[PDB]
Amino acid sequence: DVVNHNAQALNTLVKQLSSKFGAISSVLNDILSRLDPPEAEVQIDRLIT
Amino acid sequence: DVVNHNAQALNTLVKQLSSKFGAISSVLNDILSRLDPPEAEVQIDRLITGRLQSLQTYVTQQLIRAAEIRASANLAATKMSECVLGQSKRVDFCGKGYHLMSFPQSAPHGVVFLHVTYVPAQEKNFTTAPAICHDGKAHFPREGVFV
Amino acid sequence: LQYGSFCTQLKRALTGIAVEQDKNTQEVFAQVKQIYKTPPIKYFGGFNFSQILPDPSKPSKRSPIEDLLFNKVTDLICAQKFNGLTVLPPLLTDEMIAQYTSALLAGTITSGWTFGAGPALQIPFPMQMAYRFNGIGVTQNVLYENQKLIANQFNSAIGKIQDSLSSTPSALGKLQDVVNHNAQALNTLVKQLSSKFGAISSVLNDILSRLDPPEAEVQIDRLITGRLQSLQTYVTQQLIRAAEIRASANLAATKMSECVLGQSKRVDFCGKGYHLMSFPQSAPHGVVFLHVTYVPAQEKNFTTAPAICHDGKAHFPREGVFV
Amino acid sequence: YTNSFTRGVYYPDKVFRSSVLHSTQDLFLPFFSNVTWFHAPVLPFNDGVYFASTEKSNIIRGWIFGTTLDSKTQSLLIVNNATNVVIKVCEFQFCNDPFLMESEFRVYSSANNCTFEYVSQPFLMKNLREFVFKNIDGYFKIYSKHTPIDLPQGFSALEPLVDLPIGINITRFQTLLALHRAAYYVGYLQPRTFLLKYNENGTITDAVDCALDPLSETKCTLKSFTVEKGI
Amino acid sequence: YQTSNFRVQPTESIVRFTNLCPFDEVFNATRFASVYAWNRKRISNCVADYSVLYNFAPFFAFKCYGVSPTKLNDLCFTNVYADSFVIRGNEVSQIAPGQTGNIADYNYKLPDDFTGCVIAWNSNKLDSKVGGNYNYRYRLFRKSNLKPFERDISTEIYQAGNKPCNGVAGVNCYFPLQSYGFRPTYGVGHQPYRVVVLSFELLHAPATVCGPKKSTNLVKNKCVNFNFNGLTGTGVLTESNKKFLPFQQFGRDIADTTDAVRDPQTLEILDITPCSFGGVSVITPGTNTSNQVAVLYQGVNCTEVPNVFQTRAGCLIGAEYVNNSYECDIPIGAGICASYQQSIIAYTMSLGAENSVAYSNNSIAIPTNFTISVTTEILPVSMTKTSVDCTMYICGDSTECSNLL
Ligand SMILES: *[C@@H]1O[C@H](CO)[C@@H](O)[C@H](O)[C@H]1NC(C)=O
Ligand SMILES: *[C@@H]1O[C@H](CO)[C@@H](O)[C@H](O)[C@H]1NC(C)=O
Ligand SMILES: *[C@@H]1O[C@H](CO)[C@@H](O)[C@H](O)[C@H]1NC(C)=O
Ligand SMILES: *[C@@H]1O[C@H](CO)[C@@H](O)[C@H](O)[C@H]1NC(C)=O
Ligand SMILES: *[C@@H]1O[C@H](CO)[C@@H](O)[C@H](O)[C@H]1NC(C)=O
Ligand SMILES: *[C@@H]1O[C@H](CO)[C@@H](O)[C@H](O)[C@H]1NC(C)=O
Repeated sequence: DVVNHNAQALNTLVKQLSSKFGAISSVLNDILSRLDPPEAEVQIDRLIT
Repeated sequence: DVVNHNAQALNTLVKQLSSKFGAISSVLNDILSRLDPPEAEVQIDRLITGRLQSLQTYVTQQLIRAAEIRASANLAATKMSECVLGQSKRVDFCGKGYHLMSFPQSAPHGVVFLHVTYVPAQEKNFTTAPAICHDGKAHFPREGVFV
Repeated sequence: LQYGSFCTQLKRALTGIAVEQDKNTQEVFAQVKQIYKTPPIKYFGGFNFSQILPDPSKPSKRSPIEDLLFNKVTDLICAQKFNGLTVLPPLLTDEMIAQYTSALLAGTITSGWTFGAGPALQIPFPMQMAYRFNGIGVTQNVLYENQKLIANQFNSAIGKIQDSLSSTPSALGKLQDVVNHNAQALNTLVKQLSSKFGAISSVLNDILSRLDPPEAEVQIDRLITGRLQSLQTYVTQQLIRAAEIRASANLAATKMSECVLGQSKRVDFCGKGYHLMSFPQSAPHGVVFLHVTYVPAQEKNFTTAPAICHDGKAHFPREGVFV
Repeated sequence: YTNSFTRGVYYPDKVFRSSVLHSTQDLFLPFFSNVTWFHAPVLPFNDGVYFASTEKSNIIRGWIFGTTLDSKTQSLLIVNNATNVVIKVCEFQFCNDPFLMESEFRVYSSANNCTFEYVSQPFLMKNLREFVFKNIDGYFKIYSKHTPIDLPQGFSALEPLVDLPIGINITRFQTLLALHRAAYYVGYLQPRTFLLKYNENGTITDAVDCALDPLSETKCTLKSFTVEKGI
Repeated sequence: YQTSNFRVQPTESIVRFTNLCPFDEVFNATRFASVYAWNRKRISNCVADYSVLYNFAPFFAFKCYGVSPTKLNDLCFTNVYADSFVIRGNEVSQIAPGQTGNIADYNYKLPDDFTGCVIAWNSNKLDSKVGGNYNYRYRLFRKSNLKPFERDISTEIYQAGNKPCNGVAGVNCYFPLQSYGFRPTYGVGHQPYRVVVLSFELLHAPATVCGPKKSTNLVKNKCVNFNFNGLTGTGVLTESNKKFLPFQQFGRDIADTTDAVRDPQTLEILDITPCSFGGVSVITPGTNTSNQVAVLYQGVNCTEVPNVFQTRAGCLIGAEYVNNSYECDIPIGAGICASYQQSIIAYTMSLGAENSVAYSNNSIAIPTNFTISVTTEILPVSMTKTSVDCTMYICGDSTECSNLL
């Protein structure tokens, strides 16, 4: 389990990158395109937090 | 102290639900009624973040306390194996003095050890020597001391 | 005010850590009931303890080795003070700790292992050393017939310790690392106050004097959130580090009980070799043990047998070996 | 051609600091750089200019900064006449090879509206004169330093001298003396990150580039001028 | 017990800070440039009031972003810019930081991080010709988007198709610069407006444009609020021996906290130090035993507080020091403890009773009897086991927030 408990943990980390966290999308480029620079900042801050 | 700490933590967790976390109100239905669906989301998300953060802190503190309790339990098991099931020579491990025996008793969430030890008393002064010369030979005590 | 009760929890956690720190020191040093004193005449059969006994001339009343240790281990303070961070003094001063260690040394020199189990009973020091030789499996006459050689070896070995510490500067790395870790954490905390966290500025006065209250509130919120996060992180790291120091202090207390107040049969617990005795010394935020052990040398080859046959009977050695 | 060892360091901000290691990001002259030892043609103005000279008797007087150096486009001029600093910004038409009891003085081809004519105490006056010129944020900033002693291998920061809110665009520049082709160096500035040491007083005793070589990067990361054995 | 903090309070106010600064000629200008070529004027080195220009009251819209309009007279700025032009009221919404607009993209771009104020007043009578004023003209097309705070004057023929014209114009080639339809018949939104924006900076340079405030005399050695040139703060102001160079204005420690300042009126350097403060602890025996207390001011000199004993831990009030020595009862710190003996006393704790052993060359001590003793030891073994329902705790019974979760 010492092995397992590590291999599991990293997996969840790399999965949290696919979570929207209350933004329109989880993809930075997709948000950067479809929105104006003043608007994109709040979405980016949500993702960053 | 263990009971007091756990009760305090649970009470703090419960009381944290009545804090607004920078929203108009803490009651969900008030936000549901007082606002349109498009607007309610931000106000709701504030509460979500606050309550999630409080839960995370509670769990982390519990992990640290559990590690401390595990250390204590390992010490207790070692004392059970070495003071009760045997006779120890380690100084001050099983009571104060020369260890003779121990008796366990159960208590809520823990254990009590009764250590039975031997203590010298009523000492007296004597003159001593390292060895005895007799017939041109040096004599040493087999197990004791010359007085 | 309407952000929770986080301040109370943080204050309580820090208070608990602070109290645990004094309990740690009490466990290690306050192990003796009475304050023992050494006799005016310092003759112990040729053994010389001048390097570890208190020095009357110096005002601190510390032994030479303790002076070297204190010199070896070493305004930003005002900036931290001006932002609500304070450092509390420890309960036991350095003189009290040095007095405790001098009491332990006097007790073990004049009484053997007796003072740790009851009343202290006196015994001549070479006779105590003969008991300790019996403790590891050597007979008494080995000590009594080599007293001068053994005393000279002990004196030379004690003499080399001061040089060994003085030359090498990396010996005391553990004690220094503790201090550096604490100072680094405090420094990061105080330096974190200059982050915008998305606001227009990182000064409360500017935001207040520049905006109306309805627009100032949203700017205040960001700063509050960021600073609260920083405090929480700091407290969590302190809790973990204190959990580590407690384990170290428990180990030190056990070593004081078993190596100084007695003679230990556990292999490699009190030094390398067959344990004879140990002496404590105090250092800033820690303790230093000197372990005195016995090491065999100059071996030789022999032919051996398990038993001896005589008159149709088998003989076995009572406590030795046939060569 | 020659090498700028450790030169072109100035005070980035007008605030006091003492006994402190401070890290900044700014336009700078990278250490051990290729600089041109002119011994005499327009010279480009890219982001900034580091000028140094050791000439005596004030042979060199001033400089000309302009986007296109035509009467149609605004330009700059600076003159040091051993009496005062005559700065001007007016649309001039320049000679092909401009220069200066020579009772008569040369006149430029044309003049126009003069937007700013600051005048003050003259700049100039075995010794080295170093000047850093930068033009950003609608401001033209000038630094200077004069040191008694070939670029010597040492450290001497430059104190700010003036800032002009002219807010124009410059691309090219030249110097003002008899150019019938006097020894002066020219170097250029680039974005860099530096680590500066302030002593007990306000002086900058030493500095370190953060991208010269891996050892310098280590010195940056550790934030010290000494490194112990390790990885 | 630790209860609260103590803080010294300020007793006064100190402020430090001439020719008037003209705006009327800027606002009351005979003619205003076009939108595509917008006039810009630099304002500096003059004290100005924003209320006198707020007395004319021709304005229709006031929008301050970085600052609040009410506090404008209270702030000191540097490098003031005023950008002025004329445009009809139809496009007023197009001028805002990070705002999409035809003139915003193609005539005058405002950065989204703008710090300043935008105002516009309707001088319809003065600026609308009855026969049509086509002098004001705006660019309509260009190959690329305009950068913020950039003015473009070159108006070439714009190719609007495959057809190469090169001064031919016609179809697929329209000249960008086009004039307004200035009809007095045209209603609100199509009548002229004189629009000016004011751009400032905050704290990157020493102050030049200060508002209408009056300075006072300075004080020393007293905790007092100070407002040096807009630098607000609180503390004791002391003389300074810092070697400030003539261009240097402030100072700063390792923690980036202001440590000195120069008076705007008198050129001299002053140090700053916040007034004293600290924590407060209350020492009490049991409530049932008595009701007296003692108070400890942690890390504070006794001279700075409104029996008094000084300790390396702080100032102690309400306890009498004694020369005896006992075992510790209530730990104060640094070797000092406190106890109750119809009064509260403080003393230095004692390590223990003193004993001397009779060491000798040939003397031994042997026990002649013994004692059997029993001792207790208590060890916790387990904890309480708890479980939680995440969704029910966070969200309760609302299904809306479950999806958010
Ligand atoms: C042994 O003799 C010394 C000599 O003064 C005395 O102090 C000590 O009390 C004696 N021991 C006992 C147990 O009486
Ligand atoms: C014992 O004998 C062996 C073989 O003769 C030799 O290798 C070894 O060194 C000897 N031991 C000693 C202590 O001389
Ligand atoms: C500087 O540049 C010139 C031309 O690019 C070159 O010849 C010279 O070697 C360079 N100096 C160096 C590399 O030190
Ligand atoms: C810094 O100033 C002090 C002021 O007395 C002076 O003694 C010292 O030499 C100065 N150090 C320099 C200029 O490096
Ligand atoms: C501050 O306390 C010290 C002793 O700690 C004392 O000598 C001094 O007079 C006190 N007051 C001042 C102003 O330093
Ligand atoms: C023990 O013997 C030594 C040398 O024989 C002597 O110097 C010392 O005084 C003696 N201790 C006594 C008499 O207590």
